[PDB]
Amino acid sequence: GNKLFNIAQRILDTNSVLLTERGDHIVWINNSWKFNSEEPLITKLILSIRHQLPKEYSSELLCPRKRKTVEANIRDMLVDSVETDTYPDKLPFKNGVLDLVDGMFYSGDDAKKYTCTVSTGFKFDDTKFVEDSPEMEELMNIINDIQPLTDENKKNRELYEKTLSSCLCGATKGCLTFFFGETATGKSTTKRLLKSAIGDLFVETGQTILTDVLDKGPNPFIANMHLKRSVFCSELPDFACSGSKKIRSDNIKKLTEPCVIGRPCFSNKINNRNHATIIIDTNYKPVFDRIDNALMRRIAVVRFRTHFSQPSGREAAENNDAYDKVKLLDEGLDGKIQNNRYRFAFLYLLVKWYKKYHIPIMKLYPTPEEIPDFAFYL
Amino acid sequence: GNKLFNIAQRILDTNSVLLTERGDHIVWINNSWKFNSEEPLITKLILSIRHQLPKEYSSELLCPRKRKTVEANIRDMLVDSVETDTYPDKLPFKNGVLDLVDGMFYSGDDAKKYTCTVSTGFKFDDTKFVEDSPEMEELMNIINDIQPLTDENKKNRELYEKTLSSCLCGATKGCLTFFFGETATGKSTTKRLLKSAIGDLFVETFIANMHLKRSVFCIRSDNIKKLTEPCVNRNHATIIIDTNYKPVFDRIDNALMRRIAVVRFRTHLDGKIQNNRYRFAFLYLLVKWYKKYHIPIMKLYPTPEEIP
Amino acid sequence: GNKLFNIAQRILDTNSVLLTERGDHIVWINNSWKFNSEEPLITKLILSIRHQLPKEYSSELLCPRKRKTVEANIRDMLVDSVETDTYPDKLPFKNGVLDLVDGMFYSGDDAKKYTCTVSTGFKFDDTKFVEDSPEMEELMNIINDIQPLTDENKKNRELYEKTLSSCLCGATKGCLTFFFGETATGKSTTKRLLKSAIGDLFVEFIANMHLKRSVFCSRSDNIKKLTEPCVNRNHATIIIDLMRRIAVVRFDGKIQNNRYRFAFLYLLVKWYKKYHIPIMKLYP
Amino acid sequence: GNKLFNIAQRILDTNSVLLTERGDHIVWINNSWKFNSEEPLITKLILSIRHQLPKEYSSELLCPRKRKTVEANIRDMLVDSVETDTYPDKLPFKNGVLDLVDGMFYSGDDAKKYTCTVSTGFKFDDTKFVEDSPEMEELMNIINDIQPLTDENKKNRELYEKTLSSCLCGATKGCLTFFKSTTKRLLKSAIGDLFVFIANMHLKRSVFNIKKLTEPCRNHATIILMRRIAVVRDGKIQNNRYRFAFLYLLVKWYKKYHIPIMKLYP
Amino acid sequence: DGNKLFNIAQRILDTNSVLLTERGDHIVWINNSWKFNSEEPLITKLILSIRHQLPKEYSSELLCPRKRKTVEANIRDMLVDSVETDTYPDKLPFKNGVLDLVDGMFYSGDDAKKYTCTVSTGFKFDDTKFVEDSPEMEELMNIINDIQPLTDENKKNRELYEKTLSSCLCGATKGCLTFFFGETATGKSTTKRLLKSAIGDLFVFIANMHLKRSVFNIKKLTEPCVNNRNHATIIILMRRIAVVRFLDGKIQNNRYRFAFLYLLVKWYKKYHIPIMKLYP
Amino acid sequence: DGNKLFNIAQRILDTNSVLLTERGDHIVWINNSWKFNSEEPLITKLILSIRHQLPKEYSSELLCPRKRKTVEANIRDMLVDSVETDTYPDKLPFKNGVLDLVDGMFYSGDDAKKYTCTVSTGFKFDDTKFVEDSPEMEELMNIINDIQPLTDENKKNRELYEKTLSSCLCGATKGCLTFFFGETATGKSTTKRLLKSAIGDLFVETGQTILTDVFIANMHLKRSVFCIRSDNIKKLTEPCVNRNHATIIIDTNYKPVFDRIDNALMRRIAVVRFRLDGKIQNNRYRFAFLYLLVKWYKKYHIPIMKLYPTPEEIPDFAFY
Repeated sequence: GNKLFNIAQRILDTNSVLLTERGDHIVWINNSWKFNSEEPLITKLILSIRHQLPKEYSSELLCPRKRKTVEANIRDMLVDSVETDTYPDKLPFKNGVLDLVDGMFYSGDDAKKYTCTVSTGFKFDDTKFVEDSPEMEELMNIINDIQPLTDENKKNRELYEKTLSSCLCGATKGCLTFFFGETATGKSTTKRLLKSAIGDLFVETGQTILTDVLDKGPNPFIANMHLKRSVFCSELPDFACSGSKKIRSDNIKKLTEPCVIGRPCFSNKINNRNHATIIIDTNYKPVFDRIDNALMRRIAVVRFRTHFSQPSGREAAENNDAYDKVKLLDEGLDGKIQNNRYRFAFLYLLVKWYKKYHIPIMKLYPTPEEIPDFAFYL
Repeated sequence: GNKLFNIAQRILDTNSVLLTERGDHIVWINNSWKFNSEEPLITKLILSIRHQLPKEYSSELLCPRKRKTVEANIRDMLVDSVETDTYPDKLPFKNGVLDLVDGMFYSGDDAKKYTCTVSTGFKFDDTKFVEDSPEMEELMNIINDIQPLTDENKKNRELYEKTLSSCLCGATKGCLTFFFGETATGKSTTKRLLKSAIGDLFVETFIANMHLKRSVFCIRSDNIKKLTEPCVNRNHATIIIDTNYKPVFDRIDNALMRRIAVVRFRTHLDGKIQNNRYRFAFLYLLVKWYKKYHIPIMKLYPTPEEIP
Repeated sequence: GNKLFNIAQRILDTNSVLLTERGDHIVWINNSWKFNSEEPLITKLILSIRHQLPKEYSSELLCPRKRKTVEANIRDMLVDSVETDTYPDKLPFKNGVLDLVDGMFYSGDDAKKYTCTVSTGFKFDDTKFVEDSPEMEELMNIINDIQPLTDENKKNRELYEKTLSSCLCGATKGCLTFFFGETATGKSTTKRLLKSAIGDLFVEFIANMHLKRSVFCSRSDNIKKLTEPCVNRNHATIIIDLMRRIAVVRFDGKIQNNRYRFAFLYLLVKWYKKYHIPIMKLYP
Repeated sequence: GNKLFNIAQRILDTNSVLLTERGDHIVWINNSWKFNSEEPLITKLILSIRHQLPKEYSSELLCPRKRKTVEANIRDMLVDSVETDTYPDKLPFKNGVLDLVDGMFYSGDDAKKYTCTVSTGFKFDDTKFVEDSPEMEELMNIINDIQPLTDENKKNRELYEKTLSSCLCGATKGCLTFFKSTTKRLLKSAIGDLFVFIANMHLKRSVFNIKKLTEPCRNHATIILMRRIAVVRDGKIQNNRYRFAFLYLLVKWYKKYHIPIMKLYP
Repeated sequence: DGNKLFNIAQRILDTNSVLLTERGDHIVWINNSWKFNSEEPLITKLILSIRHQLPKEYSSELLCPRKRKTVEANIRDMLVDSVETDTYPDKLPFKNGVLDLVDGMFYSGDDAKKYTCTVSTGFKFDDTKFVEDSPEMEELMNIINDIQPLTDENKKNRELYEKTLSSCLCGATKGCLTFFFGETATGKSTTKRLLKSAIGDLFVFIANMHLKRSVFNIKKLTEPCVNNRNHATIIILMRRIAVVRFLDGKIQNNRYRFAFLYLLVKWYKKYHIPIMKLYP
Repeated sequence: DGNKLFNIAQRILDTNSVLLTERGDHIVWINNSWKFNSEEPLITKLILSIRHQLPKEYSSELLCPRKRKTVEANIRDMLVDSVETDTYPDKLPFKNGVLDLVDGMFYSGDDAKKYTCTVSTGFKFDDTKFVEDSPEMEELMNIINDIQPLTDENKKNRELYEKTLSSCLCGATKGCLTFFFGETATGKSTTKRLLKSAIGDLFVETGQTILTDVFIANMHLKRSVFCIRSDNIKKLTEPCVNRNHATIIIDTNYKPVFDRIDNALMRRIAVVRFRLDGKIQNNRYRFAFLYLLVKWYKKYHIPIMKLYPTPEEIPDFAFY
């Protein structure tokens, strides 16, 4: 046959081009599963892959019109589509895919079989993934104080560990773990450590999602939710005042199934995989809209009881209600978080939590006994 | 005559490409009737069918400029349109078509005379479609407790049976069946089983996506009129709605009460359902109900006597 | 001259392609005047007509690029436009055109001079167009019981006859005949009978109403606008279930089986040929 | 030079293609100034004019690709535009132009210098344009009994006559004469499509807010502050029985009232 | 050497006949007018119409439409930077040239090219009717005198109306909303008709007012750029309002068009030589 | 060896004249400016213009318009990754180069090429009018003194006004909604016109519709916007809305009233207090004002740049 068909066969045997059910080809350049709808980037792959075909097959993929022939041949040999982001226990970094079951990191060609589209945004190295480092203790002390390692603070410790660890897995989690506690207790600190550790797979949302109906109109926070592995719901308003809505029971139902029932911007097909770990940051008594016996199996809560106070107002925090210990916040601590000093240390700690709590199976168990709003059905 | 016309004639002789009234050519690839509007995939069929033509004809369907010529020849020989999805008593699965009258499953070419466009989405296998498998009681328990087979609950039981079994037949059904009863009774569970059983032929609420969807899960006196005709986007839906309160209408007339049906729920696992454990068991149960209640003629009889 | 111009001239000499005032070419394929705006189906006709040209002319309408040169020539040789649907007393069936003045049926080429665009949708056959047939009496009894044939019910019967016969002719009729009466008295069954009889020329509303021959509706300005030759030509017979524009009349499983479809066709043709031979007109 | 430029020059030398201010090239086919915007019809003219060029030039205006080269040349040689519909005293028929000053009808090429785009829609013939005919009095008596020829009914008679006669001239007239259906039908039969709302209105000579309808800009209609308003107090018609007789009467009214200057006094 | 189709493009560009505008549309110079077309760039018309100037071998090949689009592409790939149109304010563009106001010399032809003026009055210009002495200039002077008396009482009003009319020729942005108070049938309509006959096309709603120099909310109409440049003198916060206080068929025949134009040019060159302005 | 057109494309690539942006358009380097267009990729203009640098045999064939599209396609198939633009916040782009706010050095030509700046002021720059001493300098700072008296009482207002005015040059996201409380005919319009003259194209005039409704496409990379819903306050603070490099300025005359007031909104509002035009349009004080702004920036924003809200003066809240 012609050379321009053998070339399109060989480029297809490397499985560099794949077809998705959404109708868009995904190519593999610069060690990343890239895809674009505005411009099909198959000719870029055909040009870049020529350093692997034999001499005569490489000395001819230089004319721009012998590359569109090859692209046209390729587009006529991809009949069946394949699905993306199937492996849930993989963390995609800008230069590879990191395993969770044993911590091995695959980089380059090896990190290709796991068809992962989204990425964290930053690179990876083993120089800061070390078990022992000064930063290891510089976060061990903060973790110990942010959640005391006492027998009274034992259930909360393990529940908080599980909730933070479930932020790396790429699967659907049915739970809306709550973050009960006052301000200056550590909610913002954890919110920034988590963002530094996971990067792009983290979206800070408002209270609009929990008090609206997700059926009509543009749905940006259902659109950009696509394949995100974390959603944070801080700045929650007060419920005792008038005009503040309640926690919509239907919304909780729509955030616990392995494919959220929503539509993209001006689209019709329903395919928006929900992998987020919806974490709600609270300050007051959370009151729901309508309570039924099939709802408490989707709600869990943890409590923070360590007050951070500068000497400006330190002497007025030791006499508070829900605090076992009162600590101080460092001046450059937040800037140190923005400096990504402990990004890899926090990543390592999360990996250890994952391989200590989620090796056999993954599950989040609701804890409705702590929350006393129900108070009627138990 | 040139060879690129003989190739087009031979490709047309296999009845692989068809023209529809909507103006889009449907092709038959990988044992499925596919069709696309943004890009007509006739060239994919032309390339994939080259293994059936003789040697000289096959050795030239490799140039992308000699395949667009064959596509242009094919498009100039399809003058008359062909209607699709005519058989109402068929269930299209991702790898064939299942008959409901007799239960035989056709896979591959034999499932080709039925031009079925939509499909359930998932595959089909006879291993889990067996009559005898311990899941029979494991589903019959819930089916019995949701609707006891007592003499008091006899009309409601059979009416709900007919309403659920009608979800498989892909025709036009005039009925607005309701789910009167209290919450936490099991209606959500039945919705879960139904979604797991029929799959893609099920939407949750909108006139574009209703295209030959065989079941819709959800008062204007005209909307019911607009949802009870052979053509509203063909209408194959079984529009079924859950209610918790005493239903009321806008205006009531004698020519409307023959379009309303009601079931009563009075009988106050989910993760297991999401595992589709009873998917094939529920499919077999629905097939049995359909072949017990809808063999000669398929129809839905409204009951306006119960609704006050 | 070149061969591809002689071929275009011969194709034009058969009067197969016509240009309409709307700007869309109409072609004659499969005994039907087809036309499409999103895609011009002239090359389909060029390919199909190749059996009539001589050997050398036929053996080269097989290249897709030589069937576009011929189409480009044809599109340049059509200068003046023609109007369609000029005959009002013709019924276009999916396989021909039926005359109303005498009832003799044209199938094939002979039903080509009358440029008919729309069609009834279904086929036609004279086997069920017979005079003596059970279905004829099994429908005659319904016609009698719906409208009694009494001296008291004399004017009403003939007015209903004229109103029903008026739905066949393809012209603009000035009338808005009403169907006053109680429910379940005969309006719905007659509506179903007419729908089964005439087919797609029947809509139960300015775009799809174009060229339709019957509209049912089961503002004086609206009456004024719906009485003119061009409101999208208007050929319908508006029936609803300034005085000189309004008329009134005073009043199931087998029907969609079309048991009496051809019987109803014969009945309507008989009424038309007994009531509208010299001139068709509906007096309010 | 090449042949495809000489052919374009010769086609241009016949003044068959013209460029208008609206941006569309009007062409002259079948004794009619046709123009289209969706599909420019210049290739039709190039094909239909080949019977006038010499043998060798004509023998090559048959390839569709050689008829687009000539059109490309022609579109590039047409630099300056020409204004259409300037003569107001000419009435265009589907097969020519009728003059109002003396009644002579020009057919074919003679009706080419007057660049008339719109048309009445129906053909013209002198057989029914005869002064003496049964239809002449069959319509004259209708004219008498719709407007009596009495001394009291004399001023209003001539106002009505002049208002009807102003409908033929293709100029701008600022007047809103206030009115009968028989006259409307007769006028619609007489002038055809030039009788009818800002698109199809263009260059219409008859329509059945004060200032917007009394200005030069095009408006050629006859609408039917105190110096702009005036007041004036079946099946055979659709058979076009008196169409040409009414046209003759209207033309006589024109070249008896509006010979030197055409004007409407409120 | 290089191909002929690049030398031809270079020669055509050397004549400064094609220019690029900030709006993204090329403007060409044909028939002594700066034409421009956006739906279809008319560079090929200029390329064909200019072939009489190049040498014989170059000229004998701008006859193939395929060779007149290679030259057009080359020209489009050699114009990098844009140019600004309608810069000179003291000019009047007539259908056959540009007329200067500070000295009265009329430029027609190639000499009237450096002033990139797009809009035009729409009518031709001649010097036969532009003579100082003629029956028409008194036939208009008496009308001017009776419309506005030349008395000491009506002197300030006369001068204000004078500056108002003389400002209509300048091609710049003028901040003023001069009023025309008075009774009807006194001369306002007559003056409007004379101005329409004098300036024609430049006399007329934010698109059609582009570069218009006359027209028959205060802040937006007294600023240089409303991109639609505004050069009109509006004719119907206190430092922006002024006021003045108070045969047709012959005017429609443009009997006094050139007499009015001569009047206006002397009018301007007597009131707006050093710097033009309008004092409210 | 391979075809000449691929070698030409590679050589044009090695000079780093074409760059691919994340928005999907290619920016090109012509006439000492990063030009980019969407309706027509202007890479062929660059291919024709750069031909003076390639060898003789390579330059003798970038004349056919069909050979400048092969090279364009080759170039488009070798730009795989994207490069971000307008990264340096302490740079002022002028029509003929870039100016460094750190020390006042001006780069003209290729040296102002590493800082990929797409937007520009629109007017040329000359060091002749950038002189420290000039009559216009006094004719300007006298107006500067009378608009804001140099007294101890009017000290905080003076420095806040200077900081707000100097922030107009920094190319970063400024989180603040500084108000301009004062009467009319006090000099506020003079300040607006002076800013427009000084920065030129990096300045827009918005209406009050934005502040009262739930004008964004053209707001991209503008360094100054001139003009109450609470949501819009956070909508104009985050880094990206279309990047947001503007310092939003609101003109008011009366007592401002907010829609819904909370404790987290006071940290986004500042305030300044106010207590020849043809010359401004003449752009006489353009460079004097530019020098004053650069001096203020060099005096107040050396290590970092930040805007501190001052809700103590504004009496609307008055409860928390």
